[PDB]
Amino acid sequence: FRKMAFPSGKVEGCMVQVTCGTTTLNGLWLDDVVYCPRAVICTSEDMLNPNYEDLLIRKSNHNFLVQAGNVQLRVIGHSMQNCVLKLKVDTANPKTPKYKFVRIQPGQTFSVLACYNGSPSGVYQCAMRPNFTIKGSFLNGSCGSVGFNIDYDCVSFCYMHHMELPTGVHAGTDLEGNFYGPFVDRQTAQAAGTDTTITVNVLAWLYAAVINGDRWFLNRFTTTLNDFNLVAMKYNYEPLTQDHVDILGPLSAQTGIAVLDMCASLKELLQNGMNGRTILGSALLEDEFTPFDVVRQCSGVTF
Amino acid sequence: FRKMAFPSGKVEGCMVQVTCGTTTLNGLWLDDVVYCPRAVICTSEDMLNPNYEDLLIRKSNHNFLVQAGNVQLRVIGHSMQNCVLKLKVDTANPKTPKYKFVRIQPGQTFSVLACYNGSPSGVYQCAMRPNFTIKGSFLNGSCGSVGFNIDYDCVSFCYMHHMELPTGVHAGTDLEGNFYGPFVDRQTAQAAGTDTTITVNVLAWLYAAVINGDRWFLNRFTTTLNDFNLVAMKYNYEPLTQDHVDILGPLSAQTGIAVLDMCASLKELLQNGMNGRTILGSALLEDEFTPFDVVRQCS
Ligand SMILES: *[C@H](O)[C@H](C[C@@H]1CCNC1=O)NC(=O)[C@H](CC(C)C)NC(=O)OCc1ccccc1
Ligand SMILES: *[C@H](O)[C@H](C[C@@H]1CCNC1=O)NC(=O)[C@H](CC(C)C)NC(=O)OCc1ccccc1
Repeated sequence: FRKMAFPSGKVEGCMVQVTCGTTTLNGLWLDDVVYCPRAVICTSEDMLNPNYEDLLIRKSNHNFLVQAGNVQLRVIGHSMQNCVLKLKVDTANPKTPKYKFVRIQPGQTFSVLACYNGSPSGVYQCAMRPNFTIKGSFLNGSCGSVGFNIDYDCVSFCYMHHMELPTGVHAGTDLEGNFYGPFVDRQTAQAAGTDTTITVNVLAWLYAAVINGDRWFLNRFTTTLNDFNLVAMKYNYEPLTQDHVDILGPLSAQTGIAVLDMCASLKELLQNGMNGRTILGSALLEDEFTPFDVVRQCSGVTF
Repeated sequence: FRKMAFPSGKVEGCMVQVTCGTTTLNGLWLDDVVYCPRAVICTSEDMLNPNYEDLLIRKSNHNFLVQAGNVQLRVIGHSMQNCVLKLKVDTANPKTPKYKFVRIQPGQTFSVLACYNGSPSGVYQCAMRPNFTIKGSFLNGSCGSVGFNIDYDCVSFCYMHHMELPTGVHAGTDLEGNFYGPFVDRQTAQAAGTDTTITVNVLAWLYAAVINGDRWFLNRFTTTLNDFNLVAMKYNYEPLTQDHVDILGPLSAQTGIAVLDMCASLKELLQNGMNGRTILGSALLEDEFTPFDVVRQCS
């Protein structure tokens, strides 16, 4: 039960640095376009209440320094799409993988390639919380780092990093520049909603425990989805959607345990204790493994 | 505070598939040599009690099928170095990074690139345990997956995967083919020695907790190095050396908590327990971050 990231090599070949004035951050170079946070056009003075449309009309193509390593890529056009800048460059990235842009749902996991000055530094797995933040690891200069999943030969980009909230958690946009959650890219006071436990992932973890022979928590009872959802909210657990029930299908089939039967078992654990007992050796329930993460580590999918 | 692995791209470019007969595993292609576990030359029957020198002399270059994705590489020589087979191929790998082969010490961490059929599957961070096992995530066909660290531009390869023990932990060799630990590449149940907790790593992690505002376990007390080590050994923790105290220097400087002060806090947790509380979200004392790992992630 390791938190396993996707291999990062296909994304590494797409990272560049983008500088405007003295502000440097990371960009993503796909075909002949570089994507990066529009915050790069701000000075320290602009960050409090930036007027991005006004800041951008005073920039031209030759104000942007795009480098792949120490090699400059000439900028030939620029536009703003929500909170991302799109810089058209004169060279198509020969390392461009097959890719798509996707907007993920809370509870989904993805790998983050943390970068500084356009150089990859580390990779880790994390989950999108129900309050649209991620518990990441990001230092100054990390903006423009991306999150991604790999789906056979296709890289699905789902996150670009923009900010850190005063509570220490992180927020960003999809690759169309739309924020996850109710945040804005300005250095203002912002707070996230209360975090909840990701129920669908806890259920995936319970199925993984059963697959490995740890099944003391199974009981003789079942529940309805509506009854379960109403109880879950009382314990700060996310309600299940119909999509959550369907993505649990394969694990339910593999173990022969119906989804709603597993819900009844989880409902028992919430109302009574765990009695100091453990599941997969842990005293606490894990909620950052999705159903697909469980299948990955029990089957060994490659890319 | 996350377990962060090194970016794997430099190693992905070196991974190939090696097949001998009915056995397929992964190999590492550097310049014009492919390194892989010698177990690839065994049948199911052979694996029970292999005489590797005999099995190797009975093979020719054409019994080895090496595939780099779609392209077959032609084997033009072969030799055995301890538990690793070196296959000479007619083509140099243009994506060979700057690299070195190092043998690591218990307590040190590295990234694993788990591969199947020559294709990368996942990356995660591990520590070499004091009993010379690693707690990995490896399935059938993962042999020849490698462990590595990245220093500036240089890839240091430190581990090649060979086996899973009955307890579910893993064992392998360095890239010179020498096992870590008392294990042999034979299909028999092998036990490892008693494991201990890596004390210097726990302290580094407690410093990371303080950096991130988790402070409940601190106290005003201090201890001596010898008095701490007496308690540590009683609880199956590795003793702390003066070398370890030196290496914790930067975290001590950044937090203003002396190392021996932190030791007094860890001593209390060992004696009293954590009492249902958590540190950095964990209910257990984590020992697979080195001091360098913490420094890397925190500044
Ligand atoms: C971009 O590299 C940077 C990433 C931050 C720096 C520390 N760790 C991170 O994840 N982002 C910013 O500096 C960002 C700038 C735009 C939002 C305009 N601002 C930010 O994260 O401010 C933090 C903050 C703002 C207001 C109150 C409290 C904290
Ligand atoms: C190589 O791909 C494979 C990796 C194993 C398979 C399951 N998980 C892994 O990490 N290694 C072997 O199959 C290895 C071959 C020897 C000749 C080195 N044998 C092995 O790991 O045996 C496990 C075992 C446990 C208990 C009794 C007997 C064998």
